[PDB]
Amino acid sequence: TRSKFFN
Amino acid sequence: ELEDFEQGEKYLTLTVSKNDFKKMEVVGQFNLGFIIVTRKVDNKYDLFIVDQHASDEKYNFETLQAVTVFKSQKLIIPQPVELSELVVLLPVFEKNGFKLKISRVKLLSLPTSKQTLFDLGDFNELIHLIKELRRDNIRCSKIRSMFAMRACRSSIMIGKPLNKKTMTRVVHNLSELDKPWNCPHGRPTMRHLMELRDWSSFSKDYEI
Amino acid sequence: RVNVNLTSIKKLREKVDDSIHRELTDIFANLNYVGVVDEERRLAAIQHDLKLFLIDYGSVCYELFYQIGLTDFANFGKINLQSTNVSDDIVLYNLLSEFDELNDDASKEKIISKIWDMSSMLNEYYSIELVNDGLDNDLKSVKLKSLPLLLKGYIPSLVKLPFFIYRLGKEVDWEDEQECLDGILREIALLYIPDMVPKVDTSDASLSEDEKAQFINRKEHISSLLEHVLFPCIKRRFLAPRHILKDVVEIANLPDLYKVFERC
Ligand SMILES: [Mg+2]
Ligand SMILES: [Zn+2]
Ligand SMILES: [Zn+2]
Repeated sequence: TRSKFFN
Repeated sequence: ELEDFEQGEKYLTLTVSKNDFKKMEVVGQFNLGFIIVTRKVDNKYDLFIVDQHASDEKYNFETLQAVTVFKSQKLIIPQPVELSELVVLLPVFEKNGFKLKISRVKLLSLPTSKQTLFDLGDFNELIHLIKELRRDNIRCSKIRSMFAMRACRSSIMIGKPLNKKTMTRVVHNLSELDKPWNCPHGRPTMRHLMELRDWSSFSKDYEI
Repeated sequence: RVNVNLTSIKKLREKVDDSIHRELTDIFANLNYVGVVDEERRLAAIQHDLKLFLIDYGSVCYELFYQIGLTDFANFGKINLQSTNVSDDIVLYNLLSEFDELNDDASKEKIISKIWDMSSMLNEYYSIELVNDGLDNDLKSVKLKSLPLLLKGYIPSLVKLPFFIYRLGKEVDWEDEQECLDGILREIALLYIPDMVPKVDTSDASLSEDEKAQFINRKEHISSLLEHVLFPCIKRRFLAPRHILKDVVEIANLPDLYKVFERC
């Protein structure tokens, strides 16, 4: 998955 | 292979002074038989490896050689001796159990032990041993051998775990002796491991 | 407990797995700790079987703390940095003042601004907790409240805190998830390495009495740290990367030593 903090 | 042994003792005579020992630091104990030490003085930084038994022994031995007054047997009828050499006969004789009355020499006491016999050949051996500097610590081979065994038996054993305090005493004690490269049996006390001159260690944590 | 479903952490964990040196790892797994050689250059001596090694523990702790950081990511304990003494607080602006090249309030404020905007994640993922004592926009009042607790029985020295903040604000690539994450773990690992203790001359009568017992105390604290906390951890979990072979050096071997050192 990907991090919410990097969008 | 003995050339590698020779160059080690040769290196020590030049690289290590009496004061150098007082400034040596104990790293730790290696394989329960060695003391690893650092020596940083001036631009010189080196590691040395010290044998815990042999180095403790060389100290105890040299102490016995210098301080011990050997026990003598007060003779029943004094024995005379002829020399030349007469000027050599020093209170090094009294230390070796030879009490005298002074060719007209008079032997009042002869050294004694429950494990060996002493004779005139030992008195003459000590007379010749002075011919070969410090003369106050000179001992006839019979006495020397006994002190070498006394030291060996009483000294720190290999396999004995040692703490910093003890290891520090053992190393620093070597500064009191002259060229303490070997134990009385001829075994090395210490040897140079490596020089720490250019070791460019990790420094990323202080870099910007 | 939190499972790291993240794709970034896995790539970094795989990268560690790909660099593992089997033989060098066995050397650390079975180390017999000898002692500290140099507290300045950070050299320690270890025994492995028949050999005596000189290790650069600056380099080993770096990979060790990096590895711990990778494993406990998003599940770190905290080192609570605040006391009842408010004057003992760690102000980021105050730390950046150690850098003369940050010659203007704005340049120090630039660094604190990035760090501060990312405080939600820095806290969540790394246990690096930043707080603001006044109004939200007062960067000069931004404080470090907690740090991650990487090893039980270990509290890092805070002497390197200025570098930690400066590098977090200038070296970390905040734009790329993986590079950012790797970067923070590297900064935590760098801060956590025991300090370099410069050599002080105990024989010099010119140097003060108070400076002596203080060097002796720093010398003792590292020897105790390495012996009781660090090396036991290194021995238990350290995976040696191949790039560390230059940092481990054989200095002596028992077969060779026993040809010179002989029984009486
Ligand atoms: Mg092994
Ligand atoms: Zn012996
Ligand atoms: Zn001996």
